[PDB]
Amino acid sequence: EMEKEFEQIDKSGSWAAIYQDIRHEASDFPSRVAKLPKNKNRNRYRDVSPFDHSRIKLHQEDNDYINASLIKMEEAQRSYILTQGPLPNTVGHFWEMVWEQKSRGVVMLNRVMEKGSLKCAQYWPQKEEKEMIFEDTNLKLTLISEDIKSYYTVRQLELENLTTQETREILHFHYTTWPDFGVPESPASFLNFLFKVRESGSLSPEHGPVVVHCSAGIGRSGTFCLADTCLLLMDKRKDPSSVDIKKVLLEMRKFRMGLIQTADQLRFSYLAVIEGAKFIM
Ligand SMILES: CNCc1cccc(Cl)c1
Repeated sequence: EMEKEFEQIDKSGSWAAIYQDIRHEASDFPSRVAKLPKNKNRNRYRDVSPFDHSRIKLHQEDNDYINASLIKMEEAQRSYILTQGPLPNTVGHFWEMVWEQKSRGVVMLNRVMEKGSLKCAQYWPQKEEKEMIFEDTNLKLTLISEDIKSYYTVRQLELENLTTQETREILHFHYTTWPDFGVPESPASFLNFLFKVRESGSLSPEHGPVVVHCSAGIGRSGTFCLADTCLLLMDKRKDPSSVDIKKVLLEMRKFRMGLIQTADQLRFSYLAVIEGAKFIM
């Protein structure tokens, strides 16, 4: 059981060591499309690339590339698209992907500015009466409503395909209180946020996969889909303590490199799952 595994690693301070075994065991697949010179300005970080086998393809004949990966967790019946925070030049591609994949929710785990630098383009409207038009992908985005709470904001957005005049409602779940350095002290507000995303229907199989991002789409984004998947597995299995968080992480790393960036994020993931396990129990 992971509660006991937690105490062992914690009392022995072995988090950096566990984390290095995961780094060592992790899959390595080609990412040739990401490294093409025509895609250099579609990547926020030169060392964070989608694998060719799991990459999301845009339906535009010109250049189908976006820094985004489909993570398919077969046993849990959960899919996620993990992507980087959009760049000034990829905001149109981002919304095209949301449209093409029939996503119902976008989960954002960063602030636009952190540590005095921009981590993400402002890719949604700030006011009802000032909609955004993405001329390159022929989409219009309107803010419908905004519910600001202490730890997160939920926004209802309307996405309109200007080509076909179809409209969809998108929910934007913005976790606003992840600290600039390290991880939250307590996983309580992160769990509350994760249960709010679940309650919306955004993670349900009747929609396309949820889009999850932070700045690179590997660290905080990783923690989100690791916690969700592990809790769902502990609710599906005969024996919930058969769920090994290290195994689940390695399965997710087949689909996108580098998920969980630090030993601190790994510790936090255990804590979130343990406490989320305490919940529902
Ligand atoms: C939802 N996962 C928590 C858990 C742990 C152990 C047993 C059950 Cl039914 C659920």
